[PDB]
Amino acid sequence: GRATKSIPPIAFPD
Amino acid sequence: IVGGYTCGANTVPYQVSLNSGYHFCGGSLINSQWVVSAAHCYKSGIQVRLGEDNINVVEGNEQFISASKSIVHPSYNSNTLNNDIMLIKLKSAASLNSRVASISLPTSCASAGTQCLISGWGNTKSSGTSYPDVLKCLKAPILSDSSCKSAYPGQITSNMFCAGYLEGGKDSCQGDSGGPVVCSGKLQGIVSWGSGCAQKNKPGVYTKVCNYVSWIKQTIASN
Ligand SMILES: [Ca+2]
Repeated sequence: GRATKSIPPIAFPD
Repeated sequence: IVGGYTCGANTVPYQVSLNSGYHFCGGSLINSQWVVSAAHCYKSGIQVRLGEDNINVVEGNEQFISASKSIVHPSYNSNTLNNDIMLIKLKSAASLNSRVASISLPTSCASAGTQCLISGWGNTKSSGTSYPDVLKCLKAPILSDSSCKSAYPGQITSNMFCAGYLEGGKDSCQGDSGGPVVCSGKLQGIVSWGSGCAQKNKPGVYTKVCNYVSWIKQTIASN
């Protein structure tokens, strides 16, 4: 569910 | 930035935009030749844009300088986001003036409840997307370690802190990564990650710059 705040975002399963 | 306000041109003179044919991350100018950003913002071909307000119009006061070195922390973990910090060396030194200025590194970590200024050109909506032309700002407090770990169990390392709000509506968002969290005139944080943006009980998570001051100084001195 975590995601970074970049363009584009990098997301994770959590 | 969701739930923020228009800063005003050049009121945050250490804020930079990292550009690759589009704005993709922020950063903070720490001396005339070096920028701090997030490790997850690393790519080839970075142009650092200083002195910006409207990122889509040449208004005056801009300096565009290529990155000559991009130094990701050697222990950056791309899954946990521990050590999410990068140093960028500029190909030429920036011209420092009232509109382009460095921000001081901290001498100590900041306490919970300290008010900070978070800024960037990221998305201004918590659902959907709207990308601003001009720089946005948010005043936000540092949260306690116990509340941060309660919000994000098993995910907060000693090199991270939370700041913002638990009621929703105010946060950093996509496009703000790498940019500054400044508290009492010191760069205490780097925009890093969160569960969504501006969601209830999910505050923003930031790299804890005070833990890296020695590393930053040693790396700059040797490069
Ligand atoms: Ca501009």
